[PDB]
Parts: sequence; C-alpha cells; structure tokens
Amino acid sequence: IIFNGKDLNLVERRIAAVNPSDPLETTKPDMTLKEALKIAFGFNEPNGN
Amino acid sequence: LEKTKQLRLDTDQVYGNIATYNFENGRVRVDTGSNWSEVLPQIQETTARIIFNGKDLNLVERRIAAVNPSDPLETTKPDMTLKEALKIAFGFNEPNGN
Amino acid sequence: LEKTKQLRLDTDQVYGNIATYNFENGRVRVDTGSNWSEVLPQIQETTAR
Amino acid sequence: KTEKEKFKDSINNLVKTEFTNETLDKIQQTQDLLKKIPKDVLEIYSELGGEIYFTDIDLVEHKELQDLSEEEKNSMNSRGEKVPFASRFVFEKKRETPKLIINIKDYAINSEQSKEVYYEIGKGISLDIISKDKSLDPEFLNLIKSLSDDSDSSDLLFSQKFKEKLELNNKSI
Amino acid sequence: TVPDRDNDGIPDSLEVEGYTVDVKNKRTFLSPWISNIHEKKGLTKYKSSPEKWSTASDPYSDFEKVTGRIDK
Amino acid sequence: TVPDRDNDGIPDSLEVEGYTVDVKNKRTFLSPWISNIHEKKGLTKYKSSPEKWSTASDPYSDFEKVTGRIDK
Amino acid sequence: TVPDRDNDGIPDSLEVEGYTVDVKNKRTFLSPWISNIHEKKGLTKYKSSPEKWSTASDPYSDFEKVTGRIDK
Ligand SMILES: [Ca+2]
Ligand SMILES: [Ca+2]
Ligand SMILES: [Ca+2]
Ligand SMILES: [Ca+2]
Ligand SMILES: [Ca+2]
Ligand SMILES: [Ca+2]
Repeated sequence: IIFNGKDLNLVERRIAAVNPSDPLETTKPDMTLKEALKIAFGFNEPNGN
Repeated sequence: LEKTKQLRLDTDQVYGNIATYNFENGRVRVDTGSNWSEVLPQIQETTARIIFNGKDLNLVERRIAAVNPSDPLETTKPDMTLKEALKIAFGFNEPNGN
Repeated sequence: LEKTKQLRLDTDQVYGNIATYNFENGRVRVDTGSNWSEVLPQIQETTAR
Repeated sequence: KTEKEKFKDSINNLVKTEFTNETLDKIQQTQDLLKKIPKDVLEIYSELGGEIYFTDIDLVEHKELQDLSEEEKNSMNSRGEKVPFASRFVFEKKRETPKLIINIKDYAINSEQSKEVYYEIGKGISLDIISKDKSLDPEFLNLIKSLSDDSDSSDLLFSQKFKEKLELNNKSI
Repeated sequence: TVPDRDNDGIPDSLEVEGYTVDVKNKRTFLSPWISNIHEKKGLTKYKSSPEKWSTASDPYSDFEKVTGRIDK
Repeated sequence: TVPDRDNDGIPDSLEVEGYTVDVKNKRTFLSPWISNIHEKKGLTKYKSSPEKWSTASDPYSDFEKVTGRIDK
Repeated sequence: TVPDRDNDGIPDSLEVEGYTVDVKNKRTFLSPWISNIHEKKGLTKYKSSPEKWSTASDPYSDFEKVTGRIDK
C-alpha cells in the first residue's frame, strides 16, 4: 500500500496477507483493508468513520 | 571489426548459489559452498524435457521426473504418463473429457 | 614462428575435484579438499587396461 | 578418542593373537556355527534320537556311512538337484535313528557350505513340525496355498516338480 | 515409529500410495489420500519416491515443496 | 550382527559369493544371488572384494555403484 | 586385552617374535609365525619394533606396509 496523504510524500508499507494456494500462508490471520490502513499508517475511527 | 561489424557474446557457464530453508527460525539462507553446477547435471539425467509455445508463442521449458529402467534408485519414482505430465507441468485440463 | 609456423600445445596435468554422494539428504557435494590426482594413480596400479 | 578404538574394531577380526593349530580352528568354527540355531531345535532333534557328530574323515571312507541304499545316496540338496556322494560333507542317516554327520570346515568364512548344514538340520526336524497328526497340519496347508498364490514365494520355496504338479492338479491337495 | 528411509519428513507408505496437504484450523496437516473426503475439497493428490529426499533431484525436499516451507 | 570389514554396506559373504539389487514395490533391497528369482528378471550378478570400500579404487563405493546412489 | 605399545595394530609378542600375512578365502589374516604351517607355503616372516609405529621411521606403519593398505 502506497499512501501520500501526509505532506504529499510517498510512504510505502507492506502488510502480511494470505496467499490462498500455498499452505504456509493460509495460516496467517485474515487481513482486511480497513485493518491494514489502521495498523500500517495510523488511520482510526473516533466516532465511526 | 570496423569493416565487418561482427562481434557477438557467448555464454559458457553461470556460477551461482542456492538458498535453502532453515528449519529452526524459518529463514531462507544462502549456502555459499554449494552451487547450482552440482545440481543441474542431476536434473538433466533423471527427467524428461518438454518445450512448449502455446502461450504467447514463447518457448517454455519444463522437466518432469520420469523413470529410468536401468537404475535401481530411479525405478522407485511414480509412473509418469504424457497426459499427466502435460497437466501438472503447464496447466492443461479436461473440462469435458478432452 | 613466422617462418616455419610450428606451435603446439602440450597437456602436462589436469586439476579437478570429485563430487560425492551425501547420505542424509541425497545431494551430491563437491569436496574442494580432494582432487583426482590422489585417486587416479591408485586406479592405474590395481587395474588392467 | 573413539577413532582409535574404531580402528581397533576394524581390525578386531583381522589379527589373530594365538593360533598354533590349523585343524583346531575348524573345530571352533563348526561349534560356533552349530550354536547359532536355538537350543529348542536341538532338544527336538535329540528327543526322537538325534545324534550330531563332528568328523574330519570325509564321507566316503567314513565307517558309519560305508554301506547304504543307493537312493538315499542321492537325495535333494539345498537347490533341488543331486550331488555325487564323493563331494558331500553333510548327511543325515536316519535308518533306525537320525544321525547327523558334519565334516569340519571353515564355516565362519564360507556361507554357502554353512547353509547345507542348516538345510539338513531342518530336514531332520521337518516331519515333527509339519505332520503333528500323521498328516499335514492345516495351518501349514493354508500357508502352502497362500504361498502358491504368489510367484516369488513359489519359485523361492517350491521345487520345480512340486510347482508344476501344484497346478497340474489345480491345487487339488 | 513410522518408517521413513529418505529422511524427508514423510512416511514411505504415503509416498508410494498417495498423500495430500491440508490446513484445517490454522495448522497444516499432512494426511493420506481419502477419495471420499479430499476429492470434493479440490485437493491435489501427490505421489513421490520413498527413497529420494528430492524426487526431481533438485535441492528442495518433497515435504518443503508440498507444504510451502520453500524459497518463495 | 553380520560382519562388514570395509564398511560399505554389503556384508562380506555377499561380496565374496554373489549379490544383486531388486526393487519390489518402490523400495530397493540388496539381496544375495538366487538363481531362480533373479535370473528370470534378467538381473546382474555382482562380486567384489570384502575388504576394499571401492573395489576398483575409484571414489565410489560398491554399494553406491550398484544401488544408483551415485553421481548421475 | 593384548599389549600394543606403538598403536599400529599388531601386538608386541608378534612383532618381536615373528608374524606373517595370508589370504584365506578372500579375507586377509595376520597370524604369528608357526614354522611348520607357514614355512612350506612360501610366506615371509616379518619382524618389527614394538615401540616404533614404523620401524623405518617413514610415514607408513608396519601394519599398513605388510597388509597392503598403503599408497599403491
Ligand atoms: Ca521422498
Ligand atoms: Ca519418505
Ligand atoms: Ca563389505
Ligand atoms: Ca567391498
Ligand atoms: Ca605393535
Ligand atoms: Ca611397530
């Protein structure tokens, strides 16, 4: 995920997600886009958005 | 060289290492003692080779472990048909029977 | 050499290694501490050609 | 540390410290050959009157194998064929009582001569274990049927005549 | 203890007759082939050689190849 | 146990008197020469020396040369 | 056991008083020198030093020299 909403600078993070055709990666937990944005860059939801 | 402009580049061999799975911490580590020259001549002597250009008309080479009938260790491999080799090597299938 | 054009190439010896089987994982490993010149004079003295 | 005693075990059989007798080593080799079979087999043999002798006289000038019937002189050896009596080294004379005669040889380094002795021993105690009721035991008959069903077992164990007559009668038994 | 000649972490009976790999809860299970169960789940049926650590003679095990413990 | 002087994996009496290698299901087994079984299948009959690890003095033992566990 | 001071693999009484090496079926045997058996077979009678690992002070032991387990 590449994101530049802070000071218009490109900031790249990587989040461990499940490969569905390899038995070692189907053991990793299920990653959603909301939780990826929440744990990788610092998004939150103080009232529900 | 200035007259005929013919100068080409050959590739005689390639050195390179292998990276194997370390069972303790799961990390993949490059063993700088072993190289791929000790391995490929064992692949080339125990496998059948199929070259195929049904995808973008580009030659795609694979190798499939088949049985050599005059070697005791090699007659322990499972029997390989041409159809199952085409299925597991490239991605042929039989969606109706063909 | 420009007059007679005689230049040949003798082959005095050859250095090279041996690759042995490994029982634990089936691989074949070149031992760089043993060459064929320790081996081949023992073949030359016990065999018939 | 362990390499030095590894070397001492890799020459443990090579060096012989005290010898001093050529025809005495054959006696020890026959004795530790014959002690490899279990003692219950020897009790079974000695129960119906089994005698085991170690001679060095070869078995043509032997006095207790001097005159005997000619069909007993050519029995089946460990292969199934026949053998001249001038070249045998074991025999089980069983006329009034079973008597085993073993010539002394280097049985510790000769595993083919060491097998005819075991074949004649199993020939001696055979009819005790096969026929418990003056007829063949049915467990052994089921074994014979299940081995004749296979082919590697059939050409290992069975003789050729028994193999062809086992299908000539179609397992009639 | 089950026999395993080639020391590749998978027994010889499964290599000769057929096996498959199947994650169940979050843990990977290596299991023999059962036609009634593993067929409809879209699982592939593997066979290999019980006396080669690597059946294709490449430097990756049969166990690492079928499981995912390999160079990605 | 059974003696093995040269420590190659074949016992001494088999090296002196004859042996061969057969494959029964998918497992190879080093067995002595039986002229009823092994002669119908066209197997080879080997003899070698019981005290050299490699009878031809090359860097490959007799066990590797007969069982295929060798550089290919 | 038997005393062997020099650690070459041959006991001290044999090295002082004599020994010889014979091959019987296809196996070698190092035995003391009996003057009736080994004399008529043309065998050689050896003697060595029970304290020296190689009596000629070269890098090949007495056992390796008489047995043939040496650089050829
Ligand atoms: Ca395997
Ligand atoms: Ca296995
Ligand atoms: Ca051996
Ligand atoms: Ca040998
Ligand atoms: Ca000594
Ligand atoms: Ca000495």
